Amino acid sequence: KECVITGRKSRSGNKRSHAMNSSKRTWKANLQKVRILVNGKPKKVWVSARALKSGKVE
Amino acid sequence: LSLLKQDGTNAGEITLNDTVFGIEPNEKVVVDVILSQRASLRQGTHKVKNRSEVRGGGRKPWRQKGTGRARQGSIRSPQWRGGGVVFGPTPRSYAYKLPKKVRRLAIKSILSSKVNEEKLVVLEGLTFDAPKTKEFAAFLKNISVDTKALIVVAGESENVELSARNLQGITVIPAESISVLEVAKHDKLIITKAAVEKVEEVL
Amino acid sequence: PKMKTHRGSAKRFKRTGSGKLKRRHGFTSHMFANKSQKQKRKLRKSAMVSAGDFKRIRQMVAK
Amino acid sequence: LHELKPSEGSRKERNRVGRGTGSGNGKTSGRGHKGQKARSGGGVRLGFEGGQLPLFRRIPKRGFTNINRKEFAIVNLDVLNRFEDGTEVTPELLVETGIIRNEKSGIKILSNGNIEKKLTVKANKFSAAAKEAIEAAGGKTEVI
RNA sequence: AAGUUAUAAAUGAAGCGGUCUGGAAAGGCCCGCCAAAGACGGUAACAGCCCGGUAGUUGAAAUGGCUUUCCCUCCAGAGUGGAUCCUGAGUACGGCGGAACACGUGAAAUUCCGUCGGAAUCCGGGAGGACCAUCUCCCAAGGCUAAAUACUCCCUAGUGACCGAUAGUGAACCAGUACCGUGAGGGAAAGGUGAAAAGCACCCCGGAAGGGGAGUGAAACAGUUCCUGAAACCGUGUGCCUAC
RNA sequence: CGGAAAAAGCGGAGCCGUAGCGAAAGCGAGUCUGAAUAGGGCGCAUAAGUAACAGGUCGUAGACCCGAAACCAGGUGAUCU
RNA sequence: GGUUCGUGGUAGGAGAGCGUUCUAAGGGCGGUGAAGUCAGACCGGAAGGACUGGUGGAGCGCUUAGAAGUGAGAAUGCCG
Ligand SMILES: [K+]
Ligand SMILES: [K+]
Ligand SMILES: [K+]
Ligand SMILES: [K+]
Ligand SMILES: [K+]
Ligand SMILES: [Mg+2]
Ligand SMILES: [Mg+2]
Ligand SMILES: [Mg+2]
Ligand SMILES: [Mg+2]
Ligand SMILES: [Mg+2]
Ligand SMILES: [Mg+2]
Ligand SMILES: [Mg+2]
Ligand SMILES: [Mg+2]
Ligand SMILES: [Mg+2]
Ligand SMILES: [Mg+2]
Ligand SMILES: [Mg+2]
Ligand SMILES: [Mg+2]
Ligand SMILES: [Mg+2]
Ligand SMILES: [Mg+2]
Ligand SMILES: [Mg+2]
Ligand SMILES: [Mg+2]
Ligand SMILES: [Mg+2]
Ligand SMILES: [Mg+2]
Ligand SMILES: [Mg+2]
Ligand SMILES: [Mg+2]
Ligand SMILES: [Mg+2]
Ligand SMILES: [Mg+2]
Repeated sequence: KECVITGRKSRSGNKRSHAMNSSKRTWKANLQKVRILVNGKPKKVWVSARALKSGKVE
Repeated sequence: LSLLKQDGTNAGEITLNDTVFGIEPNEKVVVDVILSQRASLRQGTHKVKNRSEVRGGGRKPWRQKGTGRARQGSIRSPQWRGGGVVFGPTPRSYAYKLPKKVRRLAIKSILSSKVNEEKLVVLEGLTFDAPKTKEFAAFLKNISVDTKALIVVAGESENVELSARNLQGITVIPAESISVLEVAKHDKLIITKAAVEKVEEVL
Repeated sequence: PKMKTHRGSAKRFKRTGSGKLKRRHGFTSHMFANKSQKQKRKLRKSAMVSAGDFKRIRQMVAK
Repeated sequence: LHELKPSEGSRKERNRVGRGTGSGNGKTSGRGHKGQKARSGGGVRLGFEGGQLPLFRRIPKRGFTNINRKEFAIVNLDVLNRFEDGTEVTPELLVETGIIRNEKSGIKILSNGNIEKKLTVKANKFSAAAKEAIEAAGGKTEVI
């Protein structure tokens, strides 16, 4: 699971609280499964909203 | 002092500076530099395994309680037969160096000690047509050396190292290498005119 | 390796030329209505770390 | 080498603890009996007092370190007697003579002592008194 | 192609010197000798001159590597102008949430991740520890890049004020074995005849084992856990004492 | 760098000390406080350090030796139950 | 070398030494018998060191310095 264009995906960091208790979490990407042309043909692929807001054709 | 050819004939005399050869030696300084050098020589390649390096351990061999055996935590603890060593050796450099002035003084002093003990031999030159331990030994009788000795050379001296290196009590060096230890390790000091001039201008 | 200097001690001591250690007095934050002016004009000064305490802390602020 | 006898009091046999009662360093090995200090790794921090508040925590912090601080190499008058009168002293000269190695942020000449000799001196800052003494010997002063 | 090197090797000085001990001489004593060779090891005991060898000098058919030469391949670079044009966009930054920077949100610069927003683009843009101006230095959002650095399952030659068989690798011996465990996995113990098997022909007791002679050997109280053989331990015998 | 897993030579960058006082600016045999030239604190007067060795001790490292019950991480196990 | 005062000692401080393994140098014994081991009625103020003899059957002391895996009677110690 990763964007086919800019390979952004789940990275990991901490969840901090008041009292600065550190716990562990992941930041997932806003990946949407939509058609694009991978090549001269189409395909239904995970792509990111950032990469999608302008420049890529559904 | 006297100056004599490798034939053993008197060639004349050298004036040796009392800056180097004429001072009173400091035997304490000389000792300290000897030990510095002898201890910088040692290689320090010793090592032993502790309870963390010995292969095994991990299992506690029995319960802390209820067996009647003494409480134990590893089959490789020190008290155990095939077990670890507790501190033991670890690789070390022993090399230490005293100050340069102290070391210069040491060399000046050991040389002047050789002078006072009348164990210098200063000779006009020292050459061999070819490496020939026969000829070198014969020189070592044409000057009544007959003990352990250190030859010091800077001239042409094309074959003298080879013609000496088979002899056990004999050592040869190119006049920069002259050490406190390498001197004291020998009895007599056989220094050529050019070698002494070079040692002078160094010191 | 080399010894780490005690930083809470570095921030509040100071050396002299005799190698002794100077400090500030320590009832001097927030209740000066309950402290005579004779007391405060002295606490605003400095002080020398005592011998018994120096014997304990010298090796934390050797540098 | 068979006669080596180093200086007296330069060397001294290591105390070896825990090798008998006649050594006086035997069984307990200078640790006594049964406490935190008789243990391996035993002891406490250097400024620990039993949970009593340490000295440093019972007194206040003070100050700030300036970043544009200027500290200056401190020269006295006594050194300047080494030079024949009427000559010129400089930072470069004072370094060449090994009086100084570090021009920290500058040179400063202080009136500790006395001169006997007329001199022209130039440096970064002078003390008032040293300026006075240099002039009183007929010297002169420049500020670099 | 040439040279060099590595992977086989070759040649290589000088005492069977005499005598003493001795089971045996390499050792003692007296004579010599060689040495660019007195490193090491072995040989009936401590060998420069007995052996292998060492120093030195030579050499490699074949293969591999390295260094040079050639081939082969491929190669526009200075200047003056500067109409105009280009110079890394969903990034650079910002908000929110986290992290890395010695720097724990702290006044928090700088770098990075996720998500929202979202630039100028040469009279432009960034940094100089919030930030503003000025000054100075520099051109991001594209990529490559040896050397110096780190390590050693391995190969070659060697070193040790390192161990010397409860040490040293767990393992000096057919050891990751036997053995334990369903399994992952844990994990030992155990070296020494003698210079040479010359390893006891033959006889006697005995079913054999094991002995006693004989014999070998310097030695068998060195006889196939075989150099030495401590102490605990087990016994035989006896000088002195001991059953109010 | 040099060189024998050497010894010298080179290397003075830096370190310590020689001047301290002060939060600092800064002043300097004085300095800070303070209105002060006062007194007082710290210094100087009242000048020996430095490099290396060894001994003692302290700190960081397992730090003197042995010893928990427990915690965490990766795996093995339902041939018993 | 003398005079005076002293000379019980745990924790603990201070000092001087004995001994073991190794190294360097000097100088030595040792198959006409080394280390080791066994026995002894010797020596020194102590740790300890010699001598003699037996067994063993090839290496080891002494001296001055140096460096340490440095000296065990106990750890319900570990192995045999
Ligand atoms: K040999
Ligand atoms: K920040
Ligand atoms: K810049
Ligand atoms: K004052
Ligand atoms: K014996
Ligand atoms: Mg472990
Ligand atoms: Mg002692
Ligand atoms: Mg003591
Ligand atoms: Mg005591
Ligand atoms: Mg005891
Ligand atoms: Mg106790
Ligand atoms: Mg108590
Ligand atoms: Mg106590
Ligand atoms: Mg409390
Ligand atoms: Mg023999
Ligand atoms: Mg920025
Ligand atoms: Mg943020
Ligand atoms: Mg952090
Ligand atoms: Mg963001
Ligand atoms: Mg700024
Ligand atoms: Mg054995
Ligand atoms: Mg073993
Ligand atoms: Mg036997
Ligand atoms: Mg009776
Ligand atoms: Mg399973
Ligand atoms: Mg007493
Ligand atoms: Mg021990």
